[PDB]
Amino acid sequence: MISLIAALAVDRVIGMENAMPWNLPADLAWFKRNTLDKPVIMGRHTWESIGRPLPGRKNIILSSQPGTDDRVTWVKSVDEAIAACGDVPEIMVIGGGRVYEQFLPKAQKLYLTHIDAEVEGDTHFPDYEPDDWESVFSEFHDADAQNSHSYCFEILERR
Ligand SMILES: Nc1nc(=O)c2nc(CNc3ccc(C(=O)N[C@@H](CCC(=O)O)C(=O)O)cc3)cnc2[nH]1
Ligand SMILES: [Ca+2]
Ligand SMILES: [Cl-]
Ligand SMILES: [Cl-]
Ligand SMILES: [Cl-]
Repeated sequence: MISLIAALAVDRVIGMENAMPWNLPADLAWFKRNTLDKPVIMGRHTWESIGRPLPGRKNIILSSQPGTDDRVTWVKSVDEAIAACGDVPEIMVIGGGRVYEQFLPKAQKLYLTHIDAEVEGDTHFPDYEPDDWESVFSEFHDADAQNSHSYCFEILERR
């Protein structure tokens, strides 16, 4: 099964010209909880944003240009990315925009963090149809001493 995991500001904003203007360690802990010991597929801009390989996960970079880091796996097609995951119960697609757009039709599950932030977006999560998805988990949190915005965790399963 292929799953997508993303953090969405209002209007499904996922990326901006520069780093996103929030500080959400609790969302990064949720990201880690749901990706640990699973292969993760990402695009090159997300790879640069993270800075280093994500620990405890097989890091696969989908890109048309050859790779510039030996600590991860570089693939050039969606099918090569999936084959590089081997035989695993769940593949995690972690963005960004174009990578979400390519993997959404194959995905059966979405892990979404909805962030109460009004920002002008550079890239957006795909306009999925909520009629077509079933929320099986939702958990709301206010901003606090460590987290700058209110956020809601959601898991959605393809109806
Ligand atoms: N829910 C969600 N939130 C995100 O911030 C997110 N970010 C990306 C792309 N960007 C990033 C940026 C940083 C890290 C990261 O550093 N994660 C660490 C935990 C952070 C920490 O320990 O300080 C990890 O080990 O997973 C992951 C993805 C893709 N899907 C997401 N999904
Ligand atoms: Ca429900
Ligand atoms: Cl968590
Ligand atoms: Cl990307
Ligand atoms: Cl629902």
